[PDB]
Amino acid sequence: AKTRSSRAGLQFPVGRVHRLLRKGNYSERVGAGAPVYLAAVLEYLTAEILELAGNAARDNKKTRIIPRHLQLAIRNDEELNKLLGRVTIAQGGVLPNIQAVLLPK
Amino acid sequence: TRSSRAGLQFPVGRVHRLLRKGNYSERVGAGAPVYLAAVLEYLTAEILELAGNAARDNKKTRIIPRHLQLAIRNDEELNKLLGRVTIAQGGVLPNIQAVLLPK
Amino acid sequence: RSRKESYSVYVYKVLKQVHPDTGISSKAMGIMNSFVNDIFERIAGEASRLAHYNKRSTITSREIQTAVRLLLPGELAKHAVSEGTKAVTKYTSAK
Amino acid sequence: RSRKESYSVYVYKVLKQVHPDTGISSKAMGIMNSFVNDIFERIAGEASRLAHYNKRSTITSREIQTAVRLLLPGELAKHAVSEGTKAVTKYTSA
Amino acid sequence: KRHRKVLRDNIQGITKPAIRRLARRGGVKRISGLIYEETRGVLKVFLENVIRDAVTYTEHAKRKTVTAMDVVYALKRQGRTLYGFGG
Amino acid sequence: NIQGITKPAIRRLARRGGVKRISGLIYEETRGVLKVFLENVIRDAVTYTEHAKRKTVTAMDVVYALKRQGRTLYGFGG
Amino acid sequence: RYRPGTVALREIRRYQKSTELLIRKLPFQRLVREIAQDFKTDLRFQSSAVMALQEACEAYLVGLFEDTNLCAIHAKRVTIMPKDIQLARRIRGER
Amino acid sequence: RYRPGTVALREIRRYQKSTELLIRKLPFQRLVREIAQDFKTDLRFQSSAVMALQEACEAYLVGLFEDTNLCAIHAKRVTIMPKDIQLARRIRGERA
DNA sequence: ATCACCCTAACCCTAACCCTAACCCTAACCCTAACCCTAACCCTAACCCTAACCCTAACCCTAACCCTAACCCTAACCCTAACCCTAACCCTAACCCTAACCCTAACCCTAACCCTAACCCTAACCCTAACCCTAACCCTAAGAT
DNA sequence: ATCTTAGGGTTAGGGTTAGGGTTAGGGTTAGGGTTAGGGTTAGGGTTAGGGTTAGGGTTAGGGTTAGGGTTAGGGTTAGGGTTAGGGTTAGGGTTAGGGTTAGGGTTAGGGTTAGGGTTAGGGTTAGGGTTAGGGTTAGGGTGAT
Ligand SMILES: [Mn+2]
Ligand SMILES: [Mn+2]
Ligand SMILES: [Mn+2]
Ligand SMILES: [Mn+2]
Repeated sequence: AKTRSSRAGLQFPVGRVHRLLRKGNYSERVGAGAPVYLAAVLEYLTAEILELAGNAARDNKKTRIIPRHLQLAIRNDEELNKLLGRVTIAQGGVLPNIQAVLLPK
Repeated sequence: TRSSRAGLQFPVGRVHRLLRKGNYSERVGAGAPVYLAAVLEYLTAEILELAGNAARDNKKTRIIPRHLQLAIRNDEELNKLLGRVTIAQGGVLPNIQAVLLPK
Repeated sequence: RSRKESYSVYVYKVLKQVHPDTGISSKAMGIMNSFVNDIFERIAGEASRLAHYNKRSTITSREIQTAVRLLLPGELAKHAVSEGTKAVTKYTSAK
Repeated sequence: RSRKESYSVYVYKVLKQVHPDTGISSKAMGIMNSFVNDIFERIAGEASRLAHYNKRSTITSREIQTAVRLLLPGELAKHAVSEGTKAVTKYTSA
Repeated sequence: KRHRKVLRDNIQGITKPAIRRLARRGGVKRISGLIYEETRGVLKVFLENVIRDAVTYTEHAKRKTVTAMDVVYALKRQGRTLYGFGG
Repeated sequence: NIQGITKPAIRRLARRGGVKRISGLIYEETRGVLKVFLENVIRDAVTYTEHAKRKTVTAMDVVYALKRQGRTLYGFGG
Repeated sequence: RYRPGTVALREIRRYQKSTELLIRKLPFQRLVREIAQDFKTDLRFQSSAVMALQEACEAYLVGLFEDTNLCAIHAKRVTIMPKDIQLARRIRGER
Repeated sequence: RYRPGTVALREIRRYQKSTELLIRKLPFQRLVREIAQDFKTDLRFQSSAVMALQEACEAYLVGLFEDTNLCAIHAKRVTIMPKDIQLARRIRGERA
């Protein structure tokens, strides 16, 4: 192996993450393991989002993930909905939900 | 002192040390701690003013947290600035909803 | 033990200046110190981001300025910007 | 002009590992990059404060881990800490 | 090379049908007549707050042009973090 | 111990909240809401205590937890 | 002729199922320049800066109409009133 | 004998003009240690750490009873119900 | 509870536009060596937490009573949905130009590094006035005649 | 409203605690002077926003019928509220132990600095597929007979 991402078994860039931490004004020094752990967490969460969104793309009969799919995936997972609870997905739309009280008799 | 040079009670010296130590930027301007110490001192003066007045109103000489609370929540702008803050031992402002008031 | 900082000395000075015949409780001073620290962080952090956004390596009075404009209220920001500009000008006058 | 960074290359890689027959729109990728940047700053900032509170100059994997523990939902945090500890261990091996 | 047009009463551009559509996505079955002017009041406050902060950023940058990032930075400040327009 | 936060202690909190009349189901609901509030704050405080490699939960750990929860407290150290 | 509430329920399903912006783009861009210019003159807007604002506004408003409807339903009503928008904004801490 | 709603209005005035804590300190400290042990065993608490928590709880709860009452009044009621606490918590974004 | 008609969903394919695989070249990450201050060990002070005792007394709970608020049902009005059509004004693809942004070359002063120096502020003590605690007092509505 | 009734703020007395005036010296901040680069200069490219022309068709504005939901009423049930008196449990008052947090010193090594090296990925162009938009298709559920 040669990239730091290769050594940690990650798709996400350990190299970049380290640079962004140092150049981001977070602390005097950055540990060797910190960008590795962070790149890993960022990669895990993007895999989790892409998983549910790709699944929603597949239901809406589409081949490509559009923001609607990311919205349906986010707002249908309890934990992603909490994590992104005060975030707006541009072109996401809403989840379909009519209040049962409004429904006809 | 730098506080003497800027005509401030608040510490320009300390503010400068806390800014570079605090991991906000690689460098800090000569004017930044002066301007900040000034703003911090102004806001301290604004609170102490209204609170001291509320302490005066309560037949009291010493400002207690209740006074700070009455001063904060009675000013529209301090209430906004400290809207998601809790003054320990502050209590609430007296307010009964008119709908609840007797006939 | 180990040294503990505080804005106690200054809050008392500013108090002596506004209400020369008024005092402050241990807890009320606690709240005053908590207040100074919160607003210090609020402004310092906003200024930290401003410099960063604009690819500028230093926090200047200009970063403090617009942070105050962003964080302070309609009229408090008006007076805080005045008191700040006043302090800097006076400081630049005195070497 | 001046060069612009992105997580585009990696988001596409992580998409192909997960759903190898699914694509991503220009805007959906925009949202993905916005997502990576938000969580990077949420974790990096929390870790920045942790090191600060504890009078430490460095942000280590230990600061990243408790930041994750603080910011992530129970089970996402559980897996992210696993995923992270795994990467560090593998890195220390290589 | 010369003078622009005066801008006035543009909140009336947010029409009753456009406000209905927003209420329908919000899952609203029936809308009072007073809602339309009230939504206009609330929308104006929302924009004043966001644009004020965005323009404060534009100004700090020593720019005349309000960028997507200035709007993005303003919304994050307002606690209304937006995905898709950079950042 | 959740039943330690009594019906009269809960009524007092509703009076400061300016409540004229209280339903019977309110007491068990306030109990539910208070437990969630404490779980959330103490969880985060203990996470800080743990990071510090400490056994003792300090005022600051509670202060840091509240700031995170967006319920900043004035008067306990930070 | 459809019964009152039928086209209404159909409309909810229509717009809930989509993402397209619901305010017209030019009327909205005018409101933006109006409000902006009447805070600072000679301002320019990147096309996307306005789009970012419109996305934000509509997301805000739709989520407000959600809480508003919850308030109208709370009061055993079906139709939203200003007092519902007001209560949602009060509890939201917008005041 | 006072009319229904008189001692109640008097109580609001009493506690509204007061700052003292309304939950008893020892029952509260027990709840804190209980919840904490369910998180990490053999934990210690600084006296002030518990006080910081109590101040936080009571401040939270009183402000919740404010929004709750606003909801009760909205529904043309005088008396607070679980559905009011629930709506306050939903709009506050604590609940779904 | 049957039939009519408006709707969306969904088939067809033609249609364009945006995706993603190609190119390559620029620029960031990577390797290496010597660098140092941090954070690691170590011992062990002096802090404060928990643990266990007592005394009522402020405070909680059960179980006295009846007030009036919440809820259902009804039937009053009238607010607000649904539908039609005319004409504005938005959307559309164009056109153009110049202010506005920002690259990237040159320069200097601002900012940080260092050390030692005065000088401010913390930790500590101790006094005393402000505030607290109690009992008697007038004001002030509260509920029933 | 006018009659008795409670209670809470008011006055004054004299106790207790913790504000704030005070001591010293520790460590912070300041004035010395060197060093380096970030950021202020003026300049040009060059992107791109604002303004204009153009058209046509969606989308809006406005008034019209009437459903049907909103809100007044009265009249039912019971749920919380006042008050009371027994009595659990809370709050200080005041002990001791010893695990805990941690000051502080010694030392190693992780994290930084450096410039050359090269590989990854940003920005370029471009062929083809996924999506879009216009044509009818049938069933679907709606609301009048
Ligand atoms: Mn009806
Ligand atoms: Mn009952
Ligand atoms: Mn190394
Ligand atoms: Mn690319």
